[PDB]
Amino acid sequence: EYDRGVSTFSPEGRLFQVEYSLEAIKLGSTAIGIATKEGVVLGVEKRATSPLLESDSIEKIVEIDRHIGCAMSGLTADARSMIEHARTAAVTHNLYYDEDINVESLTQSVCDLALRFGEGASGEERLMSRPFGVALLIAGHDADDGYQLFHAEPSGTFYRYNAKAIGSGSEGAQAELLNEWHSSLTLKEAELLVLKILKQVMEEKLDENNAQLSCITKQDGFKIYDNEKTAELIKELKEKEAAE
Amino acid sequence: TTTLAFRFQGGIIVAVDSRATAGNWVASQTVKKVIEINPFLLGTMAGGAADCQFWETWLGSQCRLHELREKERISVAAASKILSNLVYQYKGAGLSMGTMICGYTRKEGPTIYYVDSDGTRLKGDIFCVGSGQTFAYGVLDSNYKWDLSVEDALYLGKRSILAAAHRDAYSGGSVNLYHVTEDGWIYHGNHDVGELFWKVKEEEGSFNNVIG
Amino acid sequence: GYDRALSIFSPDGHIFQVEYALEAVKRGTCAVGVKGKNCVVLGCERRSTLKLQDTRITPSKVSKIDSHVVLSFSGLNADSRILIEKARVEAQSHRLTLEDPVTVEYLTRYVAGVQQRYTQSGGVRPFGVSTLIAGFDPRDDEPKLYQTEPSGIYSSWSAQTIGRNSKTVREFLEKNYDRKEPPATVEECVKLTVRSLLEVVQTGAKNIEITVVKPDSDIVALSSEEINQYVTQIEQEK
Amino acid sequence: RNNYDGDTVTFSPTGRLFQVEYALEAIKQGSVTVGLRSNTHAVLVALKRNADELSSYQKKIIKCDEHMGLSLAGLAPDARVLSNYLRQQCNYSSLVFNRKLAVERAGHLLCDKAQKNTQSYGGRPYGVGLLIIGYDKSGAHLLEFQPSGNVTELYGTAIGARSQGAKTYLERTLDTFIKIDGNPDELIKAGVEAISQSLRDESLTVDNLSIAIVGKDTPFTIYDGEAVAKYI
Amino acid sequence: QFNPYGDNGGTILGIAGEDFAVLAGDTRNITDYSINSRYEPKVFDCGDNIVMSANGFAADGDALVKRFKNSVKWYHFDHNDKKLSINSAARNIQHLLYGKRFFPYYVHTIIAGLDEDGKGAVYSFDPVGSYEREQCRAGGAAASLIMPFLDNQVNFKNQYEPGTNGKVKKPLKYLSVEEVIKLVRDSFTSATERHIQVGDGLEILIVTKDGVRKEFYELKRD
Amino acid sequence: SDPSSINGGIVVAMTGKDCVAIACDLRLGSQSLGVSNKFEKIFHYGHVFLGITGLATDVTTLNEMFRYKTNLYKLKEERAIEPETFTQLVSSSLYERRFGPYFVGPVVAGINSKSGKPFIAGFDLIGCIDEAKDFIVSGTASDQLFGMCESLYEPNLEPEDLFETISQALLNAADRDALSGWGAVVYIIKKDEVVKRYLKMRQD
Amino acid sequence: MDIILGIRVQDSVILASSKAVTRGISVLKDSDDKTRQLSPHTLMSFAGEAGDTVQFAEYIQANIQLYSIREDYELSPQAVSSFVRQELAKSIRSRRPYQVNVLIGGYDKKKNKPELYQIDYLGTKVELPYGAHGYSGFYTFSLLDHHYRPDMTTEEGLDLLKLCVQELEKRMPMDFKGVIVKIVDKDGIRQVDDF
Amino acid sequence: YSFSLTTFSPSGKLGQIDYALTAVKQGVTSLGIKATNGVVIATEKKSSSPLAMSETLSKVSLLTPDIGAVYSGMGPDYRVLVDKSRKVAHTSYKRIYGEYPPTKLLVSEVAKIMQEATQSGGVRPFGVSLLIAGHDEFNGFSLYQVDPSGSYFPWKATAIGKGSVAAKTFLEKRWNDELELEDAIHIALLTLKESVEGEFNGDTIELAIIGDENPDLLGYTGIPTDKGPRFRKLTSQEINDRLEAL
Amino acid sequence: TQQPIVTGTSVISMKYDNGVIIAADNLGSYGSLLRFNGVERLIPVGDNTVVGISGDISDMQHIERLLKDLVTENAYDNPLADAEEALEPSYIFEYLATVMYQRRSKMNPLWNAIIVAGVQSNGDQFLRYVNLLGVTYSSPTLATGFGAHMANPLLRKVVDRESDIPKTTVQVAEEAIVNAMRVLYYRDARSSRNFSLAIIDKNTGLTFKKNLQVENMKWDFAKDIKGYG
Repeated sequence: EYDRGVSTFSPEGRLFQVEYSLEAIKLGSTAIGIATKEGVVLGVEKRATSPLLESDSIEKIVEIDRHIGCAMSGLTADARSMIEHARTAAVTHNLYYDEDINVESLTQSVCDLALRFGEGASGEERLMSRPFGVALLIAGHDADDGYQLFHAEPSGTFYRYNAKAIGSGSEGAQAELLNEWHSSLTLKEAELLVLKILKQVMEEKLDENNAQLSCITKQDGFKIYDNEKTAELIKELKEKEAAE
Repeated sequence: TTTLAFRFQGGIIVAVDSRATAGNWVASQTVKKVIEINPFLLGTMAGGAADCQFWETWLGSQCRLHELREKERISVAAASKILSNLVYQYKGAGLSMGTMICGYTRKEGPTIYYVDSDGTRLKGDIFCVGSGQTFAYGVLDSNYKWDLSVEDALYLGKRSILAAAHRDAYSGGSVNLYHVTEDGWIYHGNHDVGELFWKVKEEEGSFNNVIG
Repeated sequence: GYDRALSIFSPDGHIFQVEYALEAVKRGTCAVGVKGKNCVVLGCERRSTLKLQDTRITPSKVSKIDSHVVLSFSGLNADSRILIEKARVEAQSHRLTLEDPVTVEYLTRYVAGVQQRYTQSGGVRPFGVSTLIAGFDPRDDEPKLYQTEPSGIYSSWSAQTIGRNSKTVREFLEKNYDRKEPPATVEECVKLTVRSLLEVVQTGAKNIEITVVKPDSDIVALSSEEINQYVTQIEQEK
Repeated sequence: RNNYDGDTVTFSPTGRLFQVEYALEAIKQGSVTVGLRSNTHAVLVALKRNADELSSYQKKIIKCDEHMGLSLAGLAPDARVLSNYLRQQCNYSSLVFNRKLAVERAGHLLCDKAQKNTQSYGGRPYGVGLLIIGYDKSGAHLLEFQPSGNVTELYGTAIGARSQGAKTYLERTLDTFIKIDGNPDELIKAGVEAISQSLRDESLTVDNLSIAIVGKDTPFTIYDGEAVAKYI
Repeated sequence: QFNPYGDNGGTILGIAGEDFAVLAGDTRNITDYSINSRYEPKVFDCGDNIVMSANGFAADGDALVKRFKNSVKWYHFDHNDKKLSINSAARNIQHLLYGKRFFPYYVHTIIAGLDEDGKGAVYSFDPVGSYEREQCRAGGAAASLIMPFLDNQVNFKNQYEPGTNGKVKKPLKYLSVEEVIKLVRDSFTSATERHIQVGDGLEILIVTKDGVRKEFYELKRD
Repeated sequence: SDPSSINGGIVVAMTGKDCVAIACDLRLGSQSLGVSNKFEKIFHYGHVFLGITGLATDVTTLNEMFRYKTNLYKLKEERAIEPETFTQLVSSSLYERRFGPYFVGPVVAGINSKSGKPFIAGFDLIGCIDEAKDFIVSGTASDQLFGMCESLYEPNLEPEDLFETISQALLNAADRDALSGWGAVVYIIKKDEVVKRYLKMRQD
Repeated sequence: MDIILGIRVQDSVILASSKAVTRGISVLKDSDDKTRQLSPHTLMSFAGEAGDTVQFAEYIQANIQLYSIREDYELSPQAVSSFVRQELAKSIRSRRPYQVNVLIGGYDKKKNKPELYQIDYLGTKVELPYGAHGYSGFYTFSLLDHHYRPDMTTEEGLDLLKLCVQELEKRMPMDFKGVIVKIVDKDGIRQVDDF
Repeated sequence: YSFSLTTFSPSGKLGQIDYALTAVKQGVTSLGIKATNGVVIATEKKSSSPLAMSETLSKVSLLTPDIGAVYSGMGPDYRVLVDKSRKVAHTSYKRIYGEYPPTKLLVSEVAKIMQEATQSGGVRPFGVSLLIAGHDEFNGFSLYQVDPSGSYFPWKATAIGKGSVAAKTFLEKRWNDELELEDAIHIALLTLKESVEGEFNGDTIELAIIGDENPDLLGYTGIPTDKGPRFRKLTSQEINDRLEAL
Repeated sequence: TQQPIVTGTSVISMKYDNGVIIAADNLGSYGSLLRFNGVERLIPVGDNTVVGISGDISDMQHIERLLKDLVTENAYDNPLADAEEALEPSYIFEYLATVMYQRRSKMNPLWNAIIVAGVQSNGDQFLRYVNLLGVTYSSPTLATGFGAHMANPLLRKVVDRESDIPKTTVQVAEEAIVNAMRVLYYRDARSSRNFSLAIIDKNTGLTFKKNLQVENMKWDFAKDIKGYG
C-alpha cells in the first residue's frame, strides 16, 4: 500500500517504496573506497559467472573527468544513465568556467537527477518514473579542500566520508574500516589496505580478474591500473601476512 | 587575418598572426588565433572572432566527452565533422567561420579539414584562409615540399606571416608557431614580426624593395 | 510479488518485469557466439515449424545491422523485429555524424540504450530479447563480441550462448573451449559452433545455420551443404 | 480504517488527509532544529547527524541568501527542492525590484508551493519542515513551515526528534532572550542551551552544533567546526 | 522601424600591472548632443576582486551587469562559497554575450582583476562574444585617443635606448601602483580636451588583494 | 520568362461529338536550354487523362501526388473515378497551399462511362473550375492557343476529323512558342479504347 | 562543380566531376572529388553551391545505404532517382532550399540496361543519355549530337567525354583543373585516369 | 476480462463491446426494407409523458439529402453522432469528391468515429446501432446496419432494437425479390405494429423513405442538370393514410 | 513594433535638500493637431513617489494600470506596509526598468520616456531616469524630450552637482521649475499653458498643485519689430 505507492507515506514517516530501492544497491558487487591525504584508491570486486565471462572487459569503475572517477554498484543499466549524466555535468562545467569541478559539486548534480521520482510533483518537471537502483562512490581532488571521498545515495543526498564500502559485503567491510584506518597513511599503504579488507568480504578467490584498482592522484590523473599492477599487490600482500 | 596550416613528413605546422581590425584601427595585437581544443587537436580562429571562439571551446568539450564515453582517443575526422554539422544548423544568422582542424592520429596520420559556416568540408594538405590568404599562398606553395626538414618547415611557417604583414593591411601583430606531432601539439613560441623582419631580410637578401 | 507494475521497487531489489523478460528469451532459438583471433562465428539454431515453410522468402534468425556488424537474437520474435530496425537507424546515422563506419563498442551501448530506456519508463514493457552483437572495428582487426540483455546491462564474453536450453550449451562450451588459445583458423572455430548447435536440434543438419563475420566488412552466410560436411566430421570422430 | 490513505486526493470521513499527517511524522524521525529570535538577530541551532564515524556529518543549514537562511528536519531530497525554490524568489526580488525579500511574503509563496502537491494527483506533500529566519527592513522574523504549508510566526519554536524538551526550555526562557538585543553572543548561547535539553542518550560534540545567524549588521554566516568552539 | 541600439558614450580603460590592475572610466553620460549626467559611475563592483565595466550602449550595459550579479550568487550556492577566478568569470561572460547572438548585446566589456600567480590581469571583450588577454586596451568613443599613448608609457613599444639606434632597446620595468594611476589621469584629461564624450569626473577602481578600493578624481566638465 | 513558367510546356484539350482529344509538346526547357525531347506532360489515372503545364518540378510532384489520391479512391469504392468528380479533386489539392503555391495549369480531358459525355476542365495556380466545354488550353502559349483553337472550332466533329483539327492547332502554335517546339503526342480518346499517336514534326 | 558531365554508352555510364573547389577568389584545393557512391553500381555526382553540396551528399548517402541493408537487396537506379528528386522538390517549399544538382548513373541489373537520369535543383527527373548543369551544359549539348552515334564502346565514350572537356576548357573562364572520370559498370565502379 | 476495453478475454473479444450491444436491445425498434426503387426506414417514438411534443424528438434525421438514418440504442448518442457524421462527410468527401458522398463510403466514416471510441480506453463506444440507407449513381439504393462494434454490414431487410427478433422472421416471410415502394411502405407499418399496440397511430410512428428524386424539395429550379433530394420524410397525415388502407 | 500616435511633450525635474519637484505638461498631440487637452500626466504611486510619464498616451494608460496594480500587489499580505513595507521610488523605478528591457528584447517596445521621482524612507533622494531604449541614468536635474536639451540648462544652474543640493532649498527649486515651463510654453511647439506640478518633500509629504498657468509674459518685443522680408 505504502510500499506499492511511489509517493505514499507509511505511518512511521518513511517512503517505503523508496526504502526498498536501497536493497537494489546492495545486490551488486562490493566496492570499497578509501580516501587518503595523497589520493583516493577505489577498488572493486567483479563477478565472473563463467570463466567465459570477460570480467576484464567489464568495469564498474569509470572515468568522469581527468581527476574525477566513480565507483558504482547496483544496476549497470541505471549506472549507464547515472554515469552519463554526471559526465555531461563535468564537461558543461569545464565549458562554463574552464576550471576544475569540485568533488562535492559533481555530487550535487548526480543528486539532482535522483530527486526526480514523480509524475505530478513540483520543483523540476518530472520525466523519470522510478528511483535509481544505483549508488556512487564519488572520488576527486580539488586543491582548496584536498583529496576527498563522497558517497551518493539515490534515496538520500551527498555524504562526506573518509571511507565507505557499498555492495553485498558493505556491512562487514565497514567494521574493518572502523578498526583499521589512519590519518597516518600514504597511498602505498592505502592500496594494500583496500585489498586486505576486500578479500575477507570476497567469496570469489582474490585474483586480478575479479579485482581492479584505480586511483585519483591529481598528479597522475584518473588512472585505471593494469592487471599486471593488480597481480603485484596481491603478492606483496601475501608476503606481508606470512611475516605477520 | 592570415591563417594557414600545411602538412609534411614530420607532422603538421600551424602558423597564425595576431593583428585584428574593427574599423581601420587595430583592436588588438596580442590576439591568439590558435585555440587549444584539447592536447591532440588544434584549430584556428579566422573569419569572425566571436563565432570561432565560442564553437571551438564547445568542440573540445565534445571531444573530452567522447573520450570519457568510449575510453579512447578523438579522431581528426570525428572532431571535424561534429563542427560542420553544428555550423549548418546555425547558418543563415550572420555565422562566419574559417577554421582548419589539425590533428595527428595514429590511425589516419596527420589530416587537415577546412570548415566554413556554410558547412563546407574539404580534405586537403594545404590550406591558407583569411584576407591576406593570397599573399601567404604565394609564399606557401613555392617553398612547399613533402620531403622537408622540421627546422626548415618552422622557417616556412614564419615566412608566410612575414610577407603577408607588409602587403595585407590587417595582418601583423606577431607570429605564433605550433607543431602537431603524434603525441600532441608542441609550441615553438611567439615571435614579434618586426624583429623577425630584419633577420630574414638579411638571410635570403629578400625584401630589398621594402625600405623606409 | 511486485510484478503488478514496473516502476515500483521490490523488497528483494529485483524488478520482476526484467526477470520475467529473461525467461521469455528461453522461448526463442538458441544462438551461440565463439570468437577466434581472426574470426568471430555467429551461429544460430533455425528451427523449422512446418515443411510448408519457405526458404524462399522466410527471415533468417541472423540479421546484419550494418555492413561489418552482425546480430543474432533469442527471444520474442515480434519484439526483436523493431529492436533490430531501431538499432539500424542509429547505426547508419553514426556515419552521418562522423564519416566513420559503426564501431562495435558504440553499437552495444546503443542497443542497450533503447532497451534501458524502455525499462526506466513505466508506460512501456521491456524487450524480451537478449541479443549477441558480433563484429570487428573499422580501424582495427581484433575480434569483438558483445551481448545485450533485457535489463539494459551489456557485457563482453569470449564465447557466449543464449536461448533455448542455454545452460546446457554454456557448460559444453566451458569444457571445450580454451581461453589461452582461442582457435586461430576460421574452420576449426566454425566446427566448435556446429558441435554446440547439434545438441539443441537433437537431429537436423538442415536446421543448423551458420553465419561468419571476418574483418574488413566481410560477412558471409554459409551454404547448407558446407555445414553438412562439418557435421560429417563431427559424427565420424564421435 | 485506513483505506483513506493510499491517495492524497481523497478526504477521510473525519476530514483529515492522512498523507499530510504522515508527512508530519517523517519530520520527527529526522533531526531536531531550534529556532529563536530577538529583534536584532535570528539564530538557528541544529543537531547534525552522521551515519558512521568515518562519515563527517550532514549539513542541515543551507544559506538561502545573505539576509535569509533555513534549517531542515525530515527528508533531505524534499529539502533540496524548497531551498532551491526559495532562492529563485530571493534572486527575483533583487533582479526585478532591487529589494530584499520579505520573510512573510516568502512564506506565503512557500505555502502555495506546498498546496500545488496537495491538490494534484501525483506527487506528495513535501516530507520536510523548515524553520525559516531572516532579518529584513522590518527587522528579524522567524517562521515555522509544515507540510500542510502553514507558516506561522513565532518568537521561538522547534521541530523534529524529541522536540518537546527544547520547547519546554523555550517556554521558560521565552522573555529572557527577547529582551536581550545588541549582544550577538547571548542569543547564540541561549539556543545552545535549548538543544542540549532536546537530546536523550547523546552528548554535545563540536561537530553536532551548527550555528546560523543574521542581524542588523551581520551578513548570513554558517558556522561549523571550530567556529562553534568559542560557544561550545 | 526601431533601432533597439544606440550609443551613449563614455570611455573606459583597463591596465594589468603585476600585483594590481585598474579599471578607469569617465562619469560622463551622453545621448547624442545632450549631456545627461555629470556624475554616474560606469565602473561597478561585482565582488571577489572583479570590477566590470560594460560600456557602449547604456541599456545593454546596465542589464549585462545586472545578470552578472545574479550569476555570482548562484555560483556561491552550487559550489558552497568557491572563489570565481578572473578567467572563470571571463568564460562565464562568453555565454552571456553569445546567449543572444540573433538579437545581441552591444557593449564592450572589460573586467580587471587578479589571477592565481597573484599578478594583474585584464581580459577585454569583443562586443558580441570573444575575449582575449590584454594589457592595455580601451573601450568606448575616445578608445582611439587613449590606447596607443599607454602602449608607449606601459608597453614600451617602438622605443629604443639613447644613441644605440635600435641595436638594443629599453626593457619593461617594474611599476608602482601610484605611477600607473598618474598615467590614467593624464590620458583621460587629454581625451577631455580632444573629445566630447569624456570628462565630468574620473573613477578608477584599483583591484589589489587587500580588497576593491575606490579612488575618485574630479575632471573637466567642458 | 516568369517565375511560374520558366520550363514551359503546352497542353490543348478539345471536345468533339462524344469524344475528347488532348495533346501536348514533349520539349522540356530550362531557360533557354532545351533539355529533353522525351518527357511527357500528360499522364493518366484509369480512364481520365491530365496534362500539367508549368514549372517542371511541380508537374512531376503532382503527377505522383494525384496517383496517390486516385488510387486510394479506386481500391476503397471498387470502381474508377469519373472525370466530372475528378475536377473538384484538382481544385482542392491546388488550394490547400494558396500561400507558397503550386505553379501549374493542369487541364483535364475524359469521357464518362455513365453518360458517354466529354468533360474538360482548366485550373489556374490555386485552382478553379473553368467548366467551359468549348475547348480549354493552358501553357505558355495560352494566348496563342485560345485564338488558333477558336478559328478552327466547329462543334461536333467526328473523331477522326477531330484528330486533324487539334494536331494542326498544336503544330502551328509550337513553332511560334519559345519554351516548347520539340515533339508531340496526341491522345485520341473514345469510350471504347484510347489510341495514342506521336506526331512527326520539326525540331527547332 | 565547375564542370559536371554525363554521357551514357553501350554498357556503361560515364560521369565527370570537377576537381576544383572555388571559394571566393582562391581555389582552396585543386584535387577533391565531388561524387560519392550511393550503391556499388549507382553513382551520384554533385555540383552547385558550396556547403549545400557536402551535407546533402552524405545525407542522401545514408538513406539509400539504409534501404539497401533493410531489404537486403539493392534498389534499381530507377527507384534511386525518384528518391533524390523527391528530396529536392520538398526543399524548394521548405525553410532551407538546396542548390544541389545531381546526375545519377546506374547499370540497372534487373533490366540489364545502362540508364542516366539528370536531376536539377528545383527537382526535375528526366531520363536522358546526356546530362550536365551550370553553364557546362550550355556548351556540350550541341557538341554531343554530331559526335555521338546510337552506340559505341566505353573506350569510344571515354574519348567522346574527353572531347567535351576540351570544348569547355577553351571557351569557359572557369577553372576545374582536370577531371575525375568514374565509370559505372556491371562489375562495380572504377576510376580511369584521364587528362 | 469483460470490464476493460483493453483486456482480451480467454475466448477473446472485448466485453465492453458486448455490453454496448446489450444497450441496443433495450432500445426501440427500427427496421428497414429495401425495395427496387427505394428503401423505407421506420421507427416509433415514446417519451413517457403525453404532454411531450413528439415532433421535437430527432430520430429520423437526414445526414445528407441523399442519406437518412434511424437508431436503436441511446437517444443522446444519436444526436451527437449525427452531428459528427455530417461534419466528417463534408470535410473528407464534399470538399474533395464535390458532392455529397456515396452510401458505402459514408457508412465507413461512421464506423471509423465508433472505432476511435473503442481504441481509447476509459472511453465507451456509442450506445447505438444505426440503419443508414441511401442512394448513389453507381451502387444504387443500398441499406446498412453499422454496429457500435465499429463494423458495418450490408443487408436486404433488417431490424434492430428490442423487437428485432420478432421482426426479422416477418421480414423473411414477407420479403420477395421484387417489390415496389408502396408494397414496402405497408409491410413496414404492419411489422412495426407488432412492436407496440395501444399507442400506434400516425402522429406517434415516424416513417420516412429514401426513394426517387424529388425536385419539389430542391428549392431551386431552372437547373435540370442536377437531381433533387432522394430523401423524403412523410408527414403524420401520410402515415395515417397508409394505416387506413391497411 | 508600436509607432507613435498620441504623445505628450516633456517633464522637468530637479532636486533640493529635502525633496524633489517633478512637473510636467498636459498635452496629447497627434502630430501638429493638439488633439487632447487635460491629459493628466503626473500619476501619484504609493504616497512618497510621483511618477511623471511622457511619450505615448497610448502607452501611458498601460503604464498607469500597471502602477496602480503595483500598490495593489504591495498591499496584498503584510499587516504593516505603509511605514514598513511601502513602495519607495527605488522599487517603483526598477519594475518599469525591467519591463522596458523585456519589451525591447521582444522587439516591440513600450514607447515612453519616464522619470520616477521620490524621497526614500531612509531620507535619501531618488530621481532616476528610464526610457524605451532601456537606457537608465541618474542626474540631479533630469528632463525629457524637447525639455532635455531645452529646459534643463536653467535647472542645472540651480543644482549643478551633488554638492549644491544642501544649499538649494524648496523655494528656489520651485521658482526654477515654473521658470522652466515659461521657456517650454514659449519656444516649443508642443506645449500647454496648464501644467501639473507636484512637490514631494520628506518633511511635509505629498503636495499636488493642479493647473498652474504660465505667467510673467513678455511680448513687448513683438511690437518692437515689424518683421522683414
